[PDB]
Amino acid sequence: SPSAQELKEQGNRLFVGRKYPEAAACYGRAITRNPLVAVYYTNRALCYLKMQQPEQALADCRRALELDGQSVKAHFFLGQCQLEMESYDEAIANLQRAYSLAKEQRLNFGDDIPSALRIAKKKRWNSIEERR
Amino acid sequence: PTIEEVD
Repeated sequence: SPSAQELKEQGNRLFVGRKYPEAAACYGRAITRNPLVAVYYTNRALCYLKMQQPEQALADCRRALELDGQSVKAHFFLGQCQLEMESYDEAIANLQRAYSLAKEQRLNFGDDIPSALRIAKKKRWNSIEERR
Repeated sequence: PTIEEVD
């Protein structure tokens, strides 16, 4: 009968072990005990991205954003989902928003967000080149 | 630190 916190911590351990479906299931159990914690959903979204399930990740980003509209990770993971779906303008907007929010919040993710923006812009440009 | 980690 583990607590929500214990379940999140177990999920995190499984994530370290690269056991992504197991980690995601654990975050689901945490959500069952307390569904009002945005971090459970962004953690699970990351698992779904690693599992190549952007649709499931996107839904979790939406749940996260309803609880925490300022979530840097929700915007970033949303952008990644949208890139997989070939929705480039949306993806770039979400990555730009993640960058802006991280700055406002003084968070340090190294060059991760700018790197993602460059990938997104490169992919958008490639899509244009692929069609002419 | 990377953004692709769990909290």
